[PDB]
Amino acid sequence: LSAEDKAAVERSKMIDRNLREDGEKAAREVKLLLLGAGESGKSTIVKQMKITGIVETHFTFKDLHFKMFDVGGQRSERKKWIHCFEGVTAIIFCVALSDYDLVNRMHESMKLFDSICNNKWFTDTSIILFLNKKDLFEEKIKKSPLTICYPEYAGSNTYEEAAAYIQCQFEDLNKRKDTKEIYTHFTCATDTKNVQFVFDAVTDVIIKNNLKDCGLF
Amino acid sequence: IAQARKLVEQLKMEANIDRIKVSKAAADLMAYCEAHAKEDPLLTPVPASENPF
Amino acid sequence: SAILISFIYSVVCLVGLCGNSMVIYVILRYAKMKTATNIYILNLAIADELLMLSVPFLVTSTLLRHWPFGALLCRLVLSVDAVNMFTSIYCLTVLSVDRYVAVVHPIKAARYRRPTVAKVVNLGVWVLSLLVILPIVVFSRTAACNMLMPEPAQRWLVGFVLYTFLMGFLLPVGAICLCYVLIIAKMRMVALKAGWQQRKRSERKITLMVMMVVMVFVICWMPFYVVQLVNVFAEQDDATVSQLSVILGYANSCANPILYGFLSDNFKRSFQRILCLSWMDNA
Amino acid sequence: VQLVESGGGLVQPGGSRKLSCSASGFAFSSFGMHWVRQAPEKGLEWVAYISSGSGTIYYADTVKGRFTISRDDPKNTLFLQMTSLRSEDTAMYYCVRSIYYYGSSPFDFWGQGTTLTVSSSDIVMTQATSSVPVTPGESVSISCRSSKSLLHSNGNTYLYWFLQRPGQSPQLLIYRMSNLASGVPDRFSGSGSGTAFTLTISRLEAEDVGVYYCMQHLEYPLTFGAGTKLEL
Amino acid sequence: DQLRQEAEQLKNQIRDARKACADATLSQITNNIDPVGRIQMRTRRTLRGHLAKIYAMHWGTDSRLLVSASQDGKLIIWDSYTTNKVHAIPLRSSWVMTCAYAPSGNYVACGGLDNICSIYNLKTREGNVRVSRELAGHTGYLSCCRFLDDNQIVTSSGDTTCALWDIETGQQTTTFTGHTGDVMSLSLAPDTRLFVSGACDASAKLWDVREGMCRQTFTGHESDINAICFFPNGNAFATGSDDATCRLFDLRADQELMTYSHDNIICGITSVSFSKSGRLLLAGYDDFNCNVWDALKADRAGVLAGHDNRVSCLGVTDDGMAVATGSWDSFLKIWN
Repeated sequence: LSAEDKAAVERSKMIDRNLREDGEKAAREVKLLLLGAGESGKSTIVKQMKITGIVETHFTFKDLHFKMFDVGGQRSERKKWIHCFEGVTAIIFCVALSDYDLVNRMHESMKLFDSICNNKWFTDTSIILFLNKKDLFEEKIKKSPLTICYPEYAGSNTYEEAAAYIQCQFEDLNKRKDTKEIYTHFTCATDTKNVQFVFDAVTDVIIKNNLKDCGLF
Repeated sequence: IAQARKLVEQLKMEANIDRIKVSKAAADLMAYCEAHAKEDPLLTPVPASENPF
Repeated sequence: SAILISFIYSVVCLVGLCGNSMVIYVILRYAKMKTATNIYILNLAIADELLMLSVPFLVTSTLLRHWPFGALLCRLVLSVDAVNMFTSIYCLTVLSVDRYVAVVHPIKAARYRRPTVAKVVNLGVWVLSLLVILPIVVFSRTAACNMLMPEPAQRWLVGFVLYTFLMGFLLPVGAICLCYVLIIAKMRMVALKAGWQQRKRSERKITLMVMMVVMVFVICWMPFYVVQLVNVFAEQDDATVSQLSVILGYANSCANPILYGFLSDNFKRSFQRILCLSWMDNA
Repeated sequence: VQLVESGGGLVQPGGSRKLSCSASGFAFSSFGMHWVRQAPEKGLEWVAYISSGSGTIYYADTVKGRFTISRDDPKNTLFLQMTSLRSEDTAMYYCVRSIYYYGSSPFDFWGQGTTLTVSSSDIVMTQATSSVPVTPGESVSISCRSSKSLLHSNGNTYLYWFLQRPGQSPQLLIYRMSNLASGVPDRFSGSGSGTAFTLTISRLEAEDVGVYYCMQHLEYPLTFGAGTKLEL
Repeated sequence: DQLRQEAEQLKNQIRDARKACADATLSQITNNIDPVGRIQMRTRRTLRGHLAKIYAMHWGTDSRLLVSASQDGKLIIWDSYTTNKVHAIPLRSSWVMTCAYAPSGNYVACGGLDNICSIYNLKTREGNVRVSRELAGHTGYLSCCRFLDDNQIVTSSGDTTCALWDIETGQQTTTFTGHTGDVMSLSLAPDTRLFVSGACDASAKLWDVREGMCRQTFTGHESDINAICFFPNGNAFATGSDDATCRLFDLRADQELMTYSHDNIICGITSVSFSKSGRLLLAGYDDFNCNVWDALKADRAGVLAGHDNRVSCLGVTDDGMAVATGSWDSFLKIWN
C-alpha cells in the first residue's frame, strides 16, 4: 500500500518529536510583561539583574530564566499588539509613590491599572505591583500631604500610614478577587530583594496553574 | 498647508475618470459566476473519485 | 432481602456503567485526549466499567445459589473481576503520583509526563494485574463458584487473601496519603512568602478536597479486606455481612467520575457542550 | 559538496574489512544513505539502506548476516563492515545520498567510491542493448523494460535513469520516468508506462558517451539494467 | 488654511460622481436567479503539531502543499493529502502575524513585530532551509507580505505605508503612501499588476505598482478593517471589518454593492476568501466559528463550526477541491 511514502513518515515522526523537545523547553523560560507610567521606572526595573521593535530581556535566577518583554515603547494602539501577549505568566506594574503631582500622574496610573486589570485577555492573569521611588515619598508628604491628589484622605501624613493607604487603595480595584491575585512590594533591593519576590510570586502562580491542569481544584 | 496641496492634487487625480453604472458590473459578475459554475467543487460536490480528501 | 438487594445491585451497576462510560465518550472526542492525564482517566474508566459489568452473576450466586453459566464462565468472570479491581487500584495510584511530580517537579517531569510513558505503564499495570490474579483461573471450578486450591486449602486461601491485601490496599494507601501530603506542605510553605496570603486561602479548599479522595478509597475497600481476615482467622461469617462488604467494594467504582471526571476542566467544558446541545434538543 | 570513501584494498578470502564514508557540505542527519556496488565490467547492484534516525535498515538477499551498516551522525561518517568475504564481493563501492519528501530528488549526488579485490520474487529490468554507434547531431532513444508494473496507484512511476562516463562516477539524469534533475539541460527526457520506458536525447554532444543505466525504487530490493553503452 | 474648502467641494463632486452611476441596487437584479441551495461541509483532514496559536497560512499553486505560522516560533509546511510535515522552520521573532508561499514553490516568507519580512529558500543543496534575506525599512509591524515572482515581494506595515522591494539587493523599489492609520491587510491581483489595501482608518485603496501612486479610494464602513480579498475577475474585491459587516466593492463604478450582515451577529471578522467561481464568500468570525455566504443573494448557505476557539486565518486553493481554516486552538482543518 506504500512504497517510498514510508520514508516520508519517518520524517514527520521525527519533526514532531523535535517540535515537542522545543516546546517542552519554553516552560523553564518564563515570560513576564513589564509596564509603567510615563517614563517612570522602566529603566532600572529591567537591570534589577545583570544576566528592534519590541524589547526583549533575559535574567537568570536559580535555574529559572525570566524574559521581560517590555512593551512600553511601541507607538500603536493599545489593542492590536496586546492579544499577542495572552498566555503570559504574569504582569508587572511599576509606579511612583510621590510623582502624583507632576503632569495627576497617580490618576493616569489608576486609569491605566483599571484598563489593565479588567481587560478581556487578563482575567486569569495575575499581577505583581512594585512601588518605586520610596525614600523620596517620605518627604513629599512630610511637607505636601497626598490630599492634593486624594482630598478624601485624612490621617497621619507619614510613611507607615500614607504608603499603606495608597497600597490598600491600589490593591482593591480588581473587579474580581477570587480568580486572580494581586501582590505588593517596595524597591529596597539590597541588590537582591525584589527579584526574590518575583521568584516567589511566579512559583506560586505556576502552582495555581498546575492545580487546574490536574483538576485538583 | 504642510500637506494641503499634494493631497488636493491627488483628490483631483481621482474624480477625472470614467465611471460605468452598476447594472453592467452586476451583469458581468453574474456572468462570470455562471460560465464557471460547473467547475466549483464546493458549489457542486464531486463524487468520491475526484476528491482526494 | 435477596430481591431488594438484587434490585439495588442492578441500580449500582448501571449507575457506575453510566458514569465510567459517559466519561469515556467525553474524553474521547470533545476533550481530544492529548496529555497523560486523559490517558490515565480513560484507563481508569475502562477498569471501572469492567469491574462493574459483572454484578448480576454474583448477585445470582447469592440468590440462585448455583452457577447456570458453566465452569469456563465461573473462571472467566472471577478472573475478570480480579483484574479490573487491581488495575483500578493501580490507576488511582499512578494518578496520585502524576500530580506530586507535577507541582513539585514542574521542570524535570516534562521528560516523564509524556504519552508513551502513560501507555507503557498502563500496559505494565494490566500485566501485573493478570500475573497476580491468574492463580484464580488456575484453580477455579464450580463447587458455588469459588477457589479450591490444593490442601491445605487454608494455606492457599489465606496466602491469596494476603497477596491481594498488600498489593491492592497498602502500597496504594502508602503511596496516596504520602503523595497527597507532600503537596499541602508545599502549598503552605510557598504561600506565606508571597505578600498577599492572609488567613490561608485555597488551602481551605485543597485540604478538604484531598481528605475526601482518601476517605472513600479507604472506607470502602477496608471493610472487605478486614472482614476477610476475620472470617479466615477467627472462623465466623454471615451472608448480609459479605453482602454489605461487596456492595461497598463495588460502590467506590461508581463515585470516581464525580472525583476524577466531572471535576476536570476538560470534562467541565466538554460536558457543558453536550449539556447545552441537549438543552437545545429537548428544550 | 563532497562524499569521500576509504577502506578499500586487497584482502585474503574469508577475512573481514571496513569501509568509511566522510561527508562535507550538507545536513547528513537528514539524509538516507545507500551503498551501490559495481564490478569491473558489469552493472550496478544495490546493497543497503539506512534512514534518517537510524531506525530503518535493509539489505540484499545475497548479504544478510555478514554485512553490517552503521552510522555516526555527529562526525558525519558512514560505515560498512564485512565478514566472510568471497570473490563475488570483488567490486567498487559507492557512497550515495537520498532524501525523501514530496518534491524530492533521490540519488542526486554519487561519490567516487573505493575498490576491493581478492584472489580466487525480485523485479527484473531488462536492458538488452549493449552498444550503439552514433555521430554528433544524432537523436537517440534508449529502452528499458520491466518484469512488472512500476506505477504505484498514487499516480507516480518509480523508475530512474542514470549515466556514468569513463573514469568517473554516476550522475542522475531523470527521476520517476518524467522528471528532470538540476544540473542538466533540456536535451534529456523520458517517457512510457508499465514495462515500456524510452529515454530521449536531442542534439548529441561529447561528454554524453558512456553507459546509461536503469533502476526502480517501487519496492526493495533495487535492481539495475546491464549497460546500454553508447559509442561512436 | 482656507484650502480646506476646495477639499469639501471636491468631495461633494466625487460623491455626486460615484452616485449618479447608481441605478441598480444589485440585490434587486437577481430576483429571478435560482439559489445555491444548502451547503454542508465535512472535516476531511485535520492537521496537528502546533503548540500555541497560529496567526496565518497560505496555500501553494499546486493545491496540495501549504504553510502555517505560529507563536511557538515555528513555520511549518504541510502535505495536505497525507497530513505529513515536509519542513519545520524555526523563527527568531515569535511575534508572527504573516506568512506566504511563493508560486514557484522555491521560497517562503514571514514577518511580525520585528519589522522584517525574513525570506527563506526551500530548495538548496546542503539539505536545509536557510534564510536568504532579512528586509528592513519599516517602523511598524508587518501585517501582510505577498509575492509577485521569486524576486519581487510586497509588504504592508502599520506605519501607514506599503512597499515594493527587490531581493537580490534589498532596497525598497517603491513606496506607497496615502493612509491615515494602521494598514492591516493586502491582496494581489491575478495579473500581478495592481494590488489593494485596507486600513484601520475605515478606508481602502486601489494602488498601482509600476507608477507608484494610488488610483482609487474606497469608503463605506463605520469602523476599522481587518481583512480583504479579490474576486477572480480582478474587477472587484471584498472587505471585512470589525463591525460584523463584510462588503463587496467594484472597481469600475467606484462604490459598494452588497452588505453582508444579520442582527444576530455582533462579533468581528478576521479573514475572508472567495471561491474559484466567485459564488460563495467564506468569512471567519471571532465567535469561535466561521460562516459562508452567497455573493449574489446576501443570504447564508452554510456554516463550518468545528472550532473550539477563534478563527484567525482562512484560504481557498486554486483548483477548488478544498478549503482551510486556522484557529487559536492550534489545529488546522481541511474541509471540502
